Amino acid sequence: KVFGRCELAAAMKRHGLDNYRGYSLGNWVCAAKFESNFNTQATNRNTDGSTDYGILQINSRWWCNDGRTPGSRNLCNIPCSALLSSDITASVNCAKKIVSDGNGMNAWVAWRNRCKGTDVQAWIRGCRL
Repeated sequence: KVFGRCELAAAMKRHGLDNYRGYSLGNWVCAAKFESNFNTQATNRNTDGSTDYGILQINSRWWCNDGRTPGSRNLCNIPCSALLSSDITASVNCAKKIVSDGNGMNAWVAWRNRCKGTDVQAWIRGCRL
């Protein structure tokens, strides 16, 4: 499913991402915008044969099992397909582990290149408080 901006902000807020590890909600919404265009079904293959899954494009090389990334790790202990559900719970819980892993949100290349150091609060203006 394709989330609307404010709908996703609300779902993410409800799942505890607002200021998770010091990253305000705008950061997560911006990251989702540029990783997946708010589409829970987004997949993208990487050059190394791993694949990114879901609304935050979580990579099978470390974080989930898709059965076709030899050497993969599955740190979130989930099948990668659970990251494609219209329920973002699995994506959010795995994202919490990722952002705690020491590199913070720099683990998302699109956040680093397109959200970091911008006015991310603009991504939540108009949502209900």
